[PDB]
Amino acid sequence: STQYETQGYTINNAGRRLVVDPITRIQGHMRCEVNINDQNVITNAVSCGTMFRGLEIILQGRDPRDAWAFVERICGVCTGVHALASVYAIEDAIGIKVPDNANIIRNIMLATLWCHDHLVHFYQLAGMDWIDVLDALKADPRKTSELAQSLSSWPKSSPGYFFDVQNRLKKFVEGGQLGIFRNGYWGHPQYKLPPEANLMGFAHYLEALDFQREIVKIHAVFGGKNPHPNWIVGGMPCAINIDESGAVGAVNMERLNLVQSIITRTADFINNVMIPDALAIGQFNKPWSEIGTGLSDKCVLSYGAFPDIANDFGEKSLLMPGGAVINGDFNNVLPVDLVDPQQVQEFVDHAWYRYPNDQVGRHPFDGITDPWYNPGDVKGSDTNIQQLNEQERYSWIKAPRWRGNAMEVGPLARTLIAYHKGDAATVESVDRMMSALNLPLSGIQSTLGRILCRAHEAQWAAGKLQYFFDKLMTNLKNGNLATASTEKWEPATWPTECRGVGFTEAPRGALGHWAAIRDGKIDLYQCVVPTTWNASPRDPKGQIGAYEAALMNTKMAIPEQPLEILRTLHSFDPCLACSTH
Amino acid sequence: STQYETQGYTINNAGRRLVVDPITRIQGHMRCEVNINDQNVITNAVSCGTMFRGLEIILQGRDPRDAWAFVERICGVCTGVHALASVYAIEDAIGIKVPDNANIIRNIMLATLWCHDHLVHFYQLAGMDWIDVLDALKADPRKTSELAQSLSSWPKSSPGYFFDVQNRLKKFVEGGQLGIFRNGYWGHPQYKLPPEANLMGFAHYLEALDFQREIVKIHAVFGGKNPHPNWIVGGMPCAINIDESGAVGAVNMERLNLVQSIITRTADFINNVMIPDALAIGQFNKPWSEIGTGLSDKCVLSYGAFPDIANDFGEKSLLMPGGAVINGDFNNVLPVDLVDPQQVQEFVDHAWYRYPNDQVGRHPFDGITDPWYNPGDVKGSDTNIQQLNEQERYSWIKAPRWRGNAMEVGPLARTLIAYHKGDAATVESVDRMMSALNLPLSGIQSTLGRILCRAHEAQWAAGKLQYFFDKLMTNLKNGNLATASTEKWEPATWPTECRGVGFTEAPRGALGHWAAIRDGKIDLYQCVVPTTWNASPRDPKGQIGAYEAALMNTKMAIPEQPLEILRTLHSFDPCLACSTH
Amino acid sequence: PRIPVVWIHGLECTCCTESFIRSAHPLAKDVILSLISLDYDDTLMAAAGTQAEEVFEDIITQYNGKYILAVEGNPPLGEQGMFCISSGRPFIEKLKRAAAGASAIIAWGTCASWGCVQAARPNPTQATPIDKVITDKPIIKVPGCPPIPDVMSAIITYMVTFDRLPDVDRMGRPLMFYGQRIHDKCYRRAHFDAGEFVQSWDDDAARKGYCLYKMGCKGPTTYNACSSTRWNDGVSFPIQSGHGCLGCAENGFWDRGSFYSRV
Amino acid sequence: PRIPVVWIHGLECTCCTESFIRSAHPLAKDVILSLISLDYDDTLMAAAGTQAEEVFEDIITQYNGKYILAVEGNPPLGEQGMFCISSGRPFIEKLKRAAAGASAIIAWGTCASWGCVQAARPNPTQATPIDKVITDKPIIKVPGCPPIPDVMSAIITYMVTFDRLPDVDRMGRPLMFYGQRIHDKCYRRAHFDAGEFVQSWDDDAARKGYCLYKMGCKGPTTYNACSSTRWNDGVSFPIQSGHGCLGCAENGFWDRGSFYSRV
Ligand SMILES: CCCCCCCCCCCCO[C@@H]1O[C@H](CO)[C@@H](O[C@H]2O[C@H](CO)[C@@H](O)[C@H](O)[C@H]2O)[C@H](O)[C@H]1O
Ligand code: SF4
Ligand code: SF4
Ligand code: SF3
Ligand code: SF3
Ligand code: F3S
Ligand code: F3S
Ligand SMILES: [Cl-]
Ligand SMILES: [Cl-]
Ligand SMILES: [Cl-]
Ligand SMILES: [Cl-]
Ligand SMILES: [Mg+2]
Ligand SMILES: [Mg+2]
Repeated sequence: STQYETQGYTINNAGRRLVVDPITRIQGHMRCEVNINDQNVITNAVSCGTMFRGLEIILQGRDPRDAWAFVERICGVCTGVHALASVYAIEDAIGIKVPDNANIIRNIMLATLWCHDHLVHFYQLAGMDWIDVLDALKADPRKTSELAQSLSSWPKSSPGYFFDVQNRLKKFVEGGQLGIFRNGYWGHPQYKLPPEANLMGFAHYLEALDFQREIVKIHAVFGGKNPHPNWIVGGMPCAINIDESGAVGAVNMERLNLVQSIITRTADFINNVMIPDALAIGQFNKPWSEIGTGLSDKCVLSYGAFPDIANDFGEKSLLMPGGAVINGDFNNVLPVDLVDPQQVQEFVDHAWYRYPNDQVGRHPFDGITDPWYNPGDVKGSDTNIQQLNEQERYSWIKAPRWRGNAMEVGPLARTLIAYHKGDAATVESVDRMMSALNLPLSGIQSTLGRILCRAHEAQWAAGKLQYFFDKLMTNLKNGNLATASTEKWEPATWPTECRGVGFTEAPRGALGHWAAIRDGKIDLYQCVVPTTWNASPRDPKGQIGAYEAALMNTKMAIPEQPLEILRTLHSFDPCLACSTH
Repeated sequence: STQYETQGYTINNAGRRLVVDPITRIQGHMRCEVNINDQNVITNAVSCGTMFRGLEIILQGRDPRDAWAFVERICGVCTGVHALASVYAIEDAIGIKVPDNANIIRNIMLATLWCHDHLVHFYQLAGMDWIDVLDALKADPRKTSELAQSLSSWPKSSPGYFFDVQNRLKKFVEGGQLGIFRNGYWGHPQYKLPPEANLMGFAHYLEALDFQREIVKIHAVFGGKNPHPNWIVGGMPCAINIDESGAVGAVNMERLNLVQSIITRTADFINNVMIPDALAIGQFNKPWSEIGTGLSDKCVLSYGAFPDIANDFGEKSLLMPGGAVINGDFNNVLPVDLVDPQQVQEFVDHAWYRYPNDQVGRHPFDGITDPWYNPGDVKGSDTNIQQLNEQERYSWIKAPRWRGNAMEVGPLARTLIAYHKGDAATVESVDRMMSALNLPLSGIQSTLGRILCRAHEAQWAAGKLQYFFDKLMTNLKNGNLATASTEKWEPATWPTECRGVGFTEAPRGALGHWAAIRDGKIDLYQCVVPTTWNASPRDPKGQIGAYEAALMNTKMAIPEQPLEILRTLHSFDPCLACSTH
Repeated sequence: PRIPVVWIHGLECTCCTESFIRSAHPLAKDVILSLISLDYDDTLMAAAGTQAEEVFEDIITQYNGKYILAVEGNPPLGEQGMFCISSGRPFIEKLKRAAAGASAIIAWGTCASWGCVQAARPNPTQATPIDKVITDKPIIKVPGCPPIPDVMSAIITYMVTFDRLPDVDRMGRPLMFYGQRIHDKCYRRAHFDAGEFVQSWDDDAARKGYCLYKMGCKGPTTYNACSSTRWNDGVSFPIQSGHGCLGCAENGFWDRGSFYSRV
Repeated sequence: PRIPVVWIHGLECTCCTESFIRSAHPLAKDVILSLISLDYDDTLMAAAGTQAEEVFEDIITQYNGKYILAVEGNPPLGEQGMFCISSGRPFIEKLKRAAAGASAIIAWGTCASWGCVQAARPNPTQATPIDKVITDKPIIKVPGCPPIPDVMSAIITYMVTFDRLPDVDRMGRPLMFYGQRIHDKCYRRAHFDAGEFVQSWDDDAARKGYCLYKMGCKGPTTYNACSSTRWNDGVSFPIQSGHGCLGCAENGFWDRGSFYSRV
């Protein structure tokens, strides 16, 4: 065994090894291993991405105009975000400026995805770590109604409703076919909600499962379908016609009316169901404001997103701020430059790839994706792994660093960056949330805080949907209908050699696509995706990434039942297909 | 002034004359006049249909296969019922038998219409006679929640919800733009609900206004559109394909899944919103169990509907029973024959039509529609009716009689017929309902009873939707897909001369279409529609129809504010375009 | 304040009001509560008789020159107008009074636009479309029996949002929804082009969704949005459910031959 | 008791699971609670790690021969299968164990049916569709990237209601939804027939909904239900929103040339 120190942690792989494989209620394939001491405290954590497809390899030699469609299939959960980063990258490379309406629509697509993705994560992915579904069978329906009504104006709260939900659950498990609830962690001592709160939460799980399908109708109007809507280099393909013959063949007033109806409903659900539930989880699980901090009090990163000035990606345009904090110095939000070879770099010394020198990092314009499955001296064998060897290569995920620092990305990271840049709406929201919980601001830097920030961001995005919709309508009233720029559509108009960066904030954090075009074809296409950051393996200095750090020092009640591990991992909303691409 | 006796009433046109023109919250155009005595009690009532279009005239010379489409446009409220009666009539004339699935689908179409029409009537048409909308502004939202939760399991009952509804109403009213609430009868002493009941009822008015749009999606699947779906002589045009190539072009499993989803939601709304509201109106307005009896304790008529055995219109087939009661003798429910010239006859001695002898009634196969506007002395002019002359011709509505008797039709009539034929489900339902209200059975024969029977019929129809859907699915599982018979589609296959009757129970009562075909064209097409019965003018014996009888003997609190007249007339759900056609 | 709207009814079946309340987006509830002030409407209003007459008179006086008039149905000229009587007088008198104070008129449906079923041969009441009676006001024709619900609500929202009348064709129909034929956007056109037709109901062609031309479809001569926007929140339209278009958005469609005779 | 279903995931993006939960009728909630017993599913299940392995083992043992296997994604043959690792072993081992006890297999999506994006040139992981690995079980292919939500749920309801597999074409696709081409039921076919084409994005033709053939639409060679059933409760489909079909339900569609090259 070995022990070493990094980032304030003592990484010690002596003692008992626990493996969680598969990790469920995530996207894609992940393995986690930890070592625990005699006191049931994690002293070592190992994050492993257990899938790879090779989109960066597949994109070589393709037409840049087609790239968005391929990279959108990196992920069907965060569907659309990779298409957006791709059209941004190709437009940056070629020198294309899109019309204002295209920019507004793209912003609507991204905000729609934030709302959808954050809602589904909260209920369907993370919720069962906090809500004891079987304990809902012991609730009193009237007391459940009284609780729900004390927390929200949401209409659906009658005692008869909660009784009907409880009876549906009772019937579901009566035949012994527990389905997704089979062999869960029900009754674990870390489940702290009273029965009435479990029944309230379970009712809302079901309401969210139904309602989420409606949100993505916005993607169907502008993008044809969800999952995996359509896009173009140069704007969007959804031509607008409000008042001319043939409006039946275009985005017309009836289509825009449908979008408006969805926006309203979406905001209502988020504000009156998800936000009060997130706060309720906080109220009953305050100790989790001190668990899972990881890198969130050290190093956080946002690129920024939602340019309000079309084709302007600078600080005065981006509605979701960018910046980096290192060394726990939140007084110094640093600017990020995705072209600077000394900023974003990826390491593969602990990953299943070949580099000419694995002791150095490569900026994505110098990136290499040369897969090499080499797990070395595992316990077991290369096709029957009992224990990964984290001293050697142990993941399909590359290790991104920012100026050599290991960073956390995602909703908590963004919230911290915006708060400390002085964004008034963010400061007011965070302050009011933490005051409601009687917790210090530092309580957000935690597993509980990741969940609270995700809910805050869903509310923020729902509000921005209305703002963007109103901007689109203002342009249409002014006779500004354009949705595509086509003067550089044809390859003969492009530079013979050019390169570009497309970046945004996906639901899970900072996303970048780096593209080089030569002779009309993709010459290089490298992606660094939010879960690549968070689920990163170690680097040549032994620095650990966000997941491994967040798990360090965690107490487990029952080593064989990984509920505390799952809580913290799910708080980051892992997307493993994204991470590996 | 004059007085005479008929049907137990003393018809006396002495005293103050009141006019209500227009009658609002009905379909079409109606005028009502009454005389009141010195105790403000109605001693004379005059029902006048104030529109005419002449569909019976327009249908002459049409191809029988086209007739359904024309007569559907008799009414967009009871949309579809006339198409159904038309295809029935033409099939009866020519000798066409439709396949079982076509009959099942037609029954679905009718049940869908019953659910939709009864729901919208209860809230949008009759509801504001019972709910004082402005008094809802005085309600306590917590007490409203408590009331709603005491009556129903319906989920939408939070105090916050009722506060939000109340606040929306307050802001609607506050600028003085009261819209549909302007100059209403708010504060009338006959409004007896407490403020919390008014707010609950108004919330449900809005929920029903939204929800009703969903019900008719069933009509869109099978019939293309609503209002005014499509039909064919020989079955239905909505060909079925479940498991073969090209099912995308037909009624397939996805389409049937949509239908099932609507059925479930429709039953849920009716059972948990409309039914408890109707029972609550009954609980708080028991004196209305003794008002507006009219002909409901004397003479009632149903033709019957919903043939469960395809092409069999006999007593063993019809799921909604037919029969007639006269002279208050409910121990002898009589059989109805729509071919018998001594049964259904229409008189025009008090209507704006020409017969060769206006002292005799004509069966519809001998019917004549020769409009003759001839109001006599109306204390104004022919273009300025100040007072209808009910001793002479006073309506565009013909006067139907059954064996010379004036009858009531509609939900209460049907319920009484089924009850007294000994239909066990009806007997059990009615007895349970009147027991819960602590009223005698006779209390159903009233204005309040009409409302209660309508609500219970919506519940019945929602149940029958599922029954019919399950019947269709049983046939599809057995490989029986046929939806049309075309053996006699071509006119060369028809009899040179033939005639037929199509009948059903529309939402408002007994409907018949009588058709004669000669040489491939409609020679005669006569309709007698439910509101024709109920809103009938007098006959040569001076007998009064159902509306006039129900208004007789009614006390008015405030003669200038005709709320009691409106309550009784609306309880019949008048459809004036239907009545006149 | 919301824009005042007066909605009147002549000879009609009420299909156009019913269509309006089917709107999915915006809901009719939201149109009435938030977008317009529906100040007169016989189908929905609380007041009756003298109270309803007072509403009508008050609104058209207070808001003279500033309200929109919506018309459903049409006036009959026969029998001195007394085939349609309102407050004891010919409906046409109410129509003319309402029109005189209106800033613009919406002629809902084939009734108000063209005549519809009551004007079909032999037109017993001499039913007459709005634009042959009112000749000094902007009239927007929104035809169909009835028009599509979400078309009605889209036209309303256009006018409120943009503060202008929709651009129209030479017949007064909004270009946005009436600029193209049913048959120009019909999903069965592949079959029409290939000569793949339903020949009798429920034949093998019908079960594959072949073209309805030989069954009398009038899509080739009908301008409306049914084949693109569809009906009842996008659920269906006549052709998708297996019946040819009747032609219901076109002037005189009842009298253009049997619905089952080919164009 | 409800029919047991085991849903496994190979190399995939989870678009097919996401599509499933978009179903409008029946809701996915009701499929899970009332129609089937979804007994194993990594995306949704409470249990993880050893507890999830116990579920998998218990279900396939207790219900051997009686469960349906749903597969999303596909197995990689490269690197001894360790491009996709589950419980420390190649995913293909889990696929073979699950398949051996299944009564039938549903290959969701283009990944399980054909290969989809990871199998596009140069196929770095040697991603392979299900039917090239499992050769002794009935496999229903439901292609598309992803398939239409309400197609997925209709196929499930058909199987449960009728207690049989859907009839299939020669490629194993259900005839009900995959028997006709996009272009055989496309509402822009009138324009195709007339030579009325979008030539550049947002040109006047695009603003009138003209045909997308010259913009690369692959509808003419693609079998799916998108132009009839449409997407997301009938709201839209690719072409209706202005982009040509990519061909996403067809084998090898990624490598059939640029999406913007004509068919
Ligand atoms: C049930 C709902 C019914 C629909 C509700 C609709 C709300 C409508 C808002 C409409 C706004 C447009 O309102 C419309 O403006 C134009 C100017 O643009 C006016 O037009 C008038 O003045 C202009 C000068 O400006 C002249 O050229 C024109 O000949 C004249 O008619 C119309 O008289 C008015 O009705
Ligand atoms: S069904 Fe009618 S509108 Fe459609 S292609 Fe055929 S003829 Fe044209
Ligand atoms: S848009 Fe595509 S599928 Fe539609 S008609 Fe044109 S080429 Fe065919
Ligand atoms: Fe639409 S009221 Fe109904 S008949 Fe044809 S539009 Fe008229
Ligand atoms: Fe649908 S998991 Fe998404 S990539 Fe194309 S189907 Fe695969
Ligand atoms: S009948 Fe009418 S509803 Fe549309 S499809 Fe034809 S214009
Ligand atoms: S891209 Fe796919 S979603 Fe349908 S329209 Fe074409 S088969
Ligand atoms: Cl009117
Ligand atoms: Cl006409
Ligand atoms: Cl799996
Ligand atoms: Cl493929
Ligand atoms: Mg990468
Ligand atoms: Mg008649």
